[PDB]
Amino acid sequence: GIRKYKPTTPGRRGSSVSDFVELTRSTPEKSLLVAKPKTGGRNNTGRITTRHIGGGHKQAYRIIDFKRYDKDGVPAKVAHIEYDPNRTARIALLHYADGEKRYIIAPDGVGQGTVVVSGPEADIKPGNNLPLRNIPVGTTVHAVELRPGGGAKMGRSAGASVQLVAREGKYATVRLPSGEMRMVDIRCRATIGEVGNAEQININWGKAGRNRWKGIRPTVRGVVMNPIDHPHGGGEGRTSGGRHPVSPWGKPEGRTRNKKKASSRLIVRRRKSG
Amino acid sequence: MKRTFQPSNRRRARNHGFRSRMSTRAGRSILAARRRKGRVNLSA
RNA sequence: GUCCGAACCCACUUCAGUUGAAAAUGGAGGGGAUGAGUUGUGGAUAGGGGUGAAAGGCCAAUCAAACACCGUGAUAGCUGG
RNA sequence: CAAGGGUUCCAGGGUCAAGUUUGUCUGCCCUGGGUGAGUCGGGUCCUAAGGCGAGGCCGACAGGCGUAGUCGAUGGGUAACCAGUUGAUAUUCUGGUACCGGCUUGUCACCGCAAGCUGCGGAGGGACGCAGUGAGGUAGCUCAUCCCCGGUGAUGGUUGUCCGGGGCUAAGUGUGUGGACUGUCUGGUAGGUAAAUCCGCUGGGCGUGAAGGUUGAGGCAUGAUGGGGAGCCCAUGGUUGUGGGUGAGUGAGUGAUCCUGUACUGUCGAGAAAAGCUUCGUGAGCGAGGUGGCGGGUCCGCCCGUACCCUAAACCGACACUGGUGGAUAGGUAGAGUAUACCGAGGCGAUCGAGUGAAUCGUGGUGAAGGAACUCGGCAAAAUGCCCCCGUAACUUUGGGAUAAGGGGGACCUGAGCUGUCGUGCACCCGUGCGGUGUGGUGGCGGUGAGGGGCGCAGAGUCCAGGGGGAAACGACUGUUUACCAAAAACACAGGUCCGUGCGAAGUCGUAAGACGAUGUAUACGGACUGACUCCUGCCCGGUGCUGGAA
RNA sequence: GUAGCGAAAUUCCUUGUCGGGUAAGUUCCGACCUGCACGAAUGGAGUAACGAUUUCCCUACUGUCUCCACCAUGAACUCGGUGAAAUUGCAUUACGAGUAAAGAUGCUCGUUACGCGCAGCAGGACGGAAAGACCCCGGGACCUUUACUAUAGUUUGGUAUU
Ligand SMILES: CON(C)Cc1ccc(O)c2c1C[C@H]1C[C@H]3[C@H](N(C)C)C(O)=C(C(N)=O)C(=O)[C@@]3(O)C(O)=C1C2=O
Ligand SMILES: [Mg+2]
Ligand SMILES: [Mg+2]
Ligand SMILES: [Mg+2]
Ligand SMILES: [Mg+2]
Ligand SMILES: [Mg+2]
Ligand SMILES: [Mg+2]
Ligand SMILES: [Mg+2]
Ligand SMILES: [Mg+2]
Ligand SMILES: [Mg+2]
Ligand SMILES: [Mg+2]
Ligand SMILES: [Mg+2]
Ligand SMILES: [Mg+2]
Ligand SMILES: [Mg+2]
Ligand SMILES: [Mg+2]
Ligand SMILES: [Mg+2]
Ligand SMILES: [Mg+2]
Ligand SMILES: [Mg+2]
Ligand SMILES: [Mg+2]
Ligand SMILES: [Mg+2]
Ligand SMILES: [Mg+2]
Ligand SMILES: [Mg+2]
Ligand SMILES: [Mg+2]
Ligand SMILES: [Mg+2]
Ligand SMILES: [Mg+2]
Ligand SMILES: [Mg+2]
Ligand SMILES: [Mg+2]
Ligand SMILES: [Mg+2]
Ligand SMILES: [Mg+2]
Ligand SMILES: [Mg+2]
Ligand SMILES: [Mg+2]
Ligand SMILES: [Mg+2]
Ligand SMILES: [Mg+2]
Ligand SMILES: [Mg+2]
Ligand SMILES: [Mg+2]
Ligand SMILES: [Mg+2]
Ligand SMILES: [Mg+2]
Ligand SMILES: [Mg+2]
Ligand SMILES: [Mg+2]
Ligand SMILES: [Mg+2]
Ligand SMILES: [Mg+2]
Ligand SMILES: [Mg+2]
Ligand SMILES: [Mg+2]
Ligand SMILES: [Mg+2]
Ligand SMILES: [Mg+2]
Ligand SMILES: [Mg+2]
Ligand SMILES: [Mg+2]
Ligand SMILES: [Mg+2]
Ligand SMILES: [Mg+2]
Ligand SMILES: [Mg+2]
Ligand SMILES: [Mg+2]
Ligand SMILES: [Mg+2]
Ligand SMILES: [Mg+2]
Ligand SMILES: [Mg+2]
Ligand SMILES: [Mg+2]
Ligand SMILES: [Mg+2]
Ligand SMILES: [Mg+2]
Ligand SMILES: [Mg+2]
Ligand SMILES: [Mg+2]
Ligand SMILES: [Mg+2]
Ligand SMILES: [Mg+2]
Ligand SMILES: [Mg+2]
Ligand SMILES: [Mg+2]
Ligand SMILES: [Mg+2]
Ligand SMILES: [Mg+2]
Ligand SMILES: [Mg+2]
Ligand SMILES: [Mg+2]
Ligand SMILES: [Mg+2]
Ligand SMILES: [Mg+2]
Ligand SMILES: [Mg+2]
Ligand SMILES: [Mg+2]
Ligand SMILES: [Mg+2]
Ligand SMILES: [Mg+2]
Ligand SMILES: [Mg+2]
Ligand SMILES: [Mg+2]
Ligand SMILES: [Mg+2]
Ligand SMILES: [Mg+2]
Ligand SMILES: [Mg+2]
Ligand SMILES: [Mg+2]
Ligand SMILES: [Mg+2]
Ligand SMILES: [Mg+2]
Ligand SMILES: [Mg+2]
Ligand SMILES: [Mg+2]
Ligand SMILES: [Mg+2]
Ligand SMILES: [Mg+2]
Ligand SMILES: [Mg+2]
Ligand SMILES: [Mg+2]
Ligand SMILES: [Mg+2]
Ligand SMILES: [Mg+2]
Ligand SMILES: [Mg+2]
Ligand SMILES: [Mg+2]
Ligand SMILES: [Mg+2]
Ligand SMILES: [Mg+2]
Ligand SMILES: [Mg+2]
Ligand SMILES: [Mg+2]
Ligand SMILES: [Mg+2]
Ligand SMILES: [Mg+2]
Ligand SMILES: [Mg+2]
Ligand SMILES: [Mg+2]
Ligand SMILES: [Mg+2]
Ligand SMILES: [Mg+2]
Ligand SMILES: [Mg+2]
Ligand SMILES: [Mg+2]
Ligand SMILES: [Mg+2]
Ligand SMILES: [Mg+2]
Ligand SMILES: [Mg+2]
Ligand SMILES: [Mg+2]
Ligand SMILES: [Mg+2]
Ligand SMILES: [Mg+2]
Ligand SMILES: [Mg+2]
Ligand SMILES: [Mg+2]
Ligand SMILES: [Mg+2]
Repeated sequence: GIRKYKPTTPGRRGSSVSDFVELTRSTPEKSLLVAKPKTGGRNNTGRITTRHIGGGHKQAYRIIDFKRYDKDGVPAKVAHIEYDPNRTARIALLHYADGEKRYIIAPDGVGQGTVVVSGPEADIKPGNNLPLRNIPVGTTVHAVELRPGGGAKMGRSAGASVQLVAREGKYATVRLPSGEMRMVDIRCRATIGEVGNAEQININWGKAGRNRWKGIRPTVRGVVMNPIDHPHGGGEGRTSGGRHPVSPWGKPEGRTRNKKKASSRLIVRRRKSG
Repeated sequence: MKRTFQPSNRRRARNHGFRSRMSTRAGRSILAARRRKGRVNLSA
């Protein structure tokens, strides 16, 4: 859930924080961590390619199993539910019944002690992983593979959810959390249930410092720049862009998806609109 | 106040050292040009 | 990213300096001082490029396009000789 | 000390130059000399960021990137301390006492498809945040009628506790007090690149309700019959050191930034890597029936640095420049304090002077009466200032506003009782031979003190140390910015909305490969504008742009 | 052009008008609307808290002032030592009224003035320092756009790969 902070100080006034009720362990599994040095948004050429990235608390990467099909038929106990700084979801530490320990995105509702499993003959329970041909139509899943064997790629963030709506032929139709209707191979795997920590979006950070140690550098809007720095720059006093809205590199606002690629597998566009 | 030159032998050797100059073809041509001029110090 | 306040970091006011002690400081006060803090070492990004909590700021004491060399004895209906 | 400098260090000779003056002097000149490590700091070991990169992929050429690897400290790993000595060196030399790795040797014990060694990896371990409180200690400090070594005072007193000084010793080893850690015995086993008897995951039996075992803050013992430590000696030699003459080592108070301690508690923002190390096997070779273990002895232990300056006259600033320069140590009294005042350890008197009541400029000081009449403006200054106690408004997002405002007390003498701690001692549990425990002690030291009293103009008596209240505009806020005329109402900001993006994402760097985005997956990411919060955010799609459509 | 707001960081006229504050208020705070030329995310109107921000007022307080005086100091000043600097066509370099490239130490007519120093003050030498930074003319640079001509990129179809 969310715990609201009291307005003792400014910057703490309207802010809030998760209460971490679902965490059962305040430390990570040492054998599943790797170093994750920060990039600062810099390319292999050393230049900033993604802006507004830098600083923040040090983090260690947790190795998450997005495949789950190399342990088919081996039951696992959910040993722990714990915090992952690298994502908005929680991670379930699983003890497979052969000694192997692993991490998964924690599905909503699963807790310490429940038994997960993978395979075509796996039971339909949240946390179980099955092929889409075996997942029944109308099921809410997550961690969905685009291409069979490629690993989980869709529906992974906190509260994410994918709806399996049809299984015609060798394609399964899924509604993604964007609302877009997509066709994927029936052999693609998916995990039953939706992602937990669904209420994290309501967190009010209330403080520039909290994003600063979340790793977000300040954002300078282009309209207060100089004309050399941004197409919106220039002007005496406060102005608009002096033109239609554009990117810092002069690209006008508009659709940017490549119209010729895997569009033959997209049923309907996300339809954000308004 | 704090001035422009703040010495550091390791940084100097990594920047203008002989091996640094030999690493790239521009630096090798610089060494050749200094040899033609007759400098006693080909590099730092 | 609480309060008062040393170190530390800053640079609001004033006076002095302004062929200075100093090519930006000193005296007296002043802001921050557990934080978006400060600092050491090493490293990365390079010139129509970098970086910029954005002032066209900064990039080796003069940056609306660094410095060095070269084209080069550039050109100048202009000034001087 | 580090960085940086590079002989400036020491001794002797010198006074052209240099030194903002002089100079017999010097960080200057000349000559000679000076830096000693198995343990200190680096290398021989390990990796981070990052660099390079066999093949390789990419690119007209030049080149870009990157695999296997290989480098790269600012981190990990790693065995020594005290004393003494020189004109110049010292965890380096010398003395004393240790430790580590080799080689070799003596002795005891043990192995044998089946020793071992070396490679190779598995696992364990190394291995990690921030904030805070408390407890047990020690360093240090203070005091002393106690112990030592002195003193008996130029001027009234000063032979009793009156005055001055001192009251010390390391690493290592042993011990095991606090504290901490820890059930035990077998079985199985989809995993750990090849394997595993070492790990992981699981099944049983038994199991104190802790008891042993393991560990190790300090203490004690040892190291240490040693080392260090004052004034008395025929004498020394007269700014000197020699041989004897070293005397003491107790107790209490106070108390850390250190130790237990990566402890404990809280907490979200969720806090390197690799090797050494322990153990496990064997995807490799070596290797003989020879090795590997435990106490004892001999020899071997490499390279670089080591002088000197270093909050500076030696470094960065052209200077022997009121500037800048990272880290460690940092005592006493007053004090909350690392502020400030005066002092200690120790170091300095500053690198032109001597005078002289000129105007004037700078820097401080005081001021009658008035009190902002000054002035663009209360600019500058003054006042206020500390602790304890009382008390405190509009408004408010209920947190604030607030140190609001506005008051009282403070130091000195004496001092009843109350307390912290120790104490010879009483009895007692004693597992005693425990390095203990609970009662319990006239007292010492320290803290606190109701009341009573003294003196002065003045008791936060010096230094130090908010003025306050009312109202409006702007920005919510803490922050950021024009290094060197603008710190702001500008930027950022948390929050908000819109647009893009289904992942080889969009976007961005690049010719490309690639890379960032992200080891992220629409509760995400990128772009745009707005800028906490409250109440709201109207009408217009004709123009331009965007989106869709295609007669 | 709605809510709201309005002589406002926006109001030219303008010190608008009225009201408050002062003995006196072009500023200030509250109103009016006649909005030269407010207005709703380039957000509208508010807002506790915050501010080395801007503005007005009260109090305290003072050398800010009436109106300055005095004290001590680092320079100044004298002596000894050491010893620069910018500047410089020249020199035995007065004033007055004139005159002249229209602002004279230097020319005219007059007036005054013994030679040389020391400490001072700043009216002039159109004083020194910087080949005016304003203006114009020539050149350049960067910036902008529905200026021109091109181009990376993005996109269309053909064709090769097929
Ligand atoms: C308010 O009107 N007053 C009368 C003017 C003025 C007033 C106060 C100032 O403080 C300055 C100025 C003029 C500007 C001129 C600037 C100019 N530059 C911007 C191109 C220039 O050309 C030089 C220069 N180095 O030649 C400068 O000095 C300059 O940069 C500068 O600093 C200035 C000032 O300081
Ligand atoms: Mg491990
Ligand atoms: Mg590169
Ligand atoms: Mg951004
Ligand atoms: Mg992240
Ligand atoms: Mg601007
Ligand atoms: Mg542009
Ligand atoms: Mg613009
Ligand atoms: Mg405008
Ligand atoms: Mg420099
Ligand atoms: Mg604070
Ligand atoms: Mg400093
Ligand atoms: Mg300033
Ligand atoms: Mg001045
Ligand atoms: Mg503050
Ligand atoms: Mg570099
Ligand atoms: Mg501008
Ligand atoms: Mg510069
Ligand atoms: Mg150019
Ligand atoms: Mg630029
Ligand atoms: Mg030519
Ligand atoms: Mg010419
Ligand atoms: Mg001319
Ligand atoms: Mg040296
Ligand atoms: Mg010499
Ligand atoms: Mg020398
Ligand atoms: Mg010397
Ligand atoms: Mg001399
Ligand atoms: Mg001499
Ligand atoms: Mg000498
Ligand atoms: Mg090696
Ligand atoms: Mg690397
Ligand atoms: Mg090659
Ligand atoms: Mg290696
Ligand atoms: Mg190395
Ligand atoms: Mg010495
Ligand atoms: Mg020694
Ligand atoms: Mg020795
Ligand atoms: Mg390992
Ligand atoms: Mg870790
Ligand atoms: Mg006497
Ligand atoms: Mg004593
Ligand atoms: Mg196995
Ligand atoms: Mg295997
Ligand atoms: Mg204590
Ligand atoms: Mg040495
Ligand atoms: Mg030394
Ligand atoms: Mg020193
Ligand atoms: Mg100095
Ligand atoms: Mg120097
Ligand atoms: Mg005290
Ligand atoms: Mg002090
Ligand atoms: Mg002394
Ligand atoms: Mg000294
Ligand atoms: Mg000097
Ligand atoms: Mg005089
Ligand atoms: Mg005064
Ligand atoms: Mg008096
Ligand atoms: Mg007076
Ligand atoms: Mg008076
Ligand atoms: Mg008064
Ligand atoms: Mg007045
Ligand atoms: Mg007046
Ligand atoms: Mg003032
Ligand atoms: Mg004052
Ligand atoms: Mg209060
Ligand atoms: Mg008060
Ligand atoms: Mg009393
Ligand atoms: Mg008083
Ligand atoms: Mg005080
Ligand atoms: Mg108003
Ligand atoms: Mg106003
Ligand atoms: Mg602000
Ligand atoms: Mg704001
Ligand atoms: Mg601020
Ligand atoms: Mg900054
Ligand atoms: Mg400035
Ligand atoms: Mg945002
Ligand atoms: Mg892309
Ligand atoms: Mg990537
Ligand atoms: Mg804005
Ligand atoms: Mg239309
Ligand atoms: Mg329209
Ligand atoms: Mg269209
Ligand atoms: Mg008016
Ligand atoms: Mg007006
Ligand atoms: Mg009026
Ligand atoms: Mg609107
Ligand atoms: Mg608008
Ligand atoms: Mg507007
Ligand atoms: Mg606004
Ligand atoms: Mg507003
Ligand atoms: Mg307000
Ligand atoms: Mg301010
Ligand atoms: Mg008044
Ligand atoms: Mg004087
Ligand atoms: Mg003289
Ligand atoms: Mg005339
Ligand atoms: Mg005349
Ligand atoms: Mg005349
Ligand atoms: Mg004449
Ligand atoms: Mg004179
Ligand atoms: Mg004079
Ligand atoms: Mg004059
Ligand atoms: Mg002039
Ligand atoms: Mg000119
Ligand atoms: Mg100029
Ligand atoms: Mg000028
Ligand atoms: Mg032009
Ligand atoms: Mg230019
Ligand atoms: Mg085509
Ligand atoms: Mg085609």
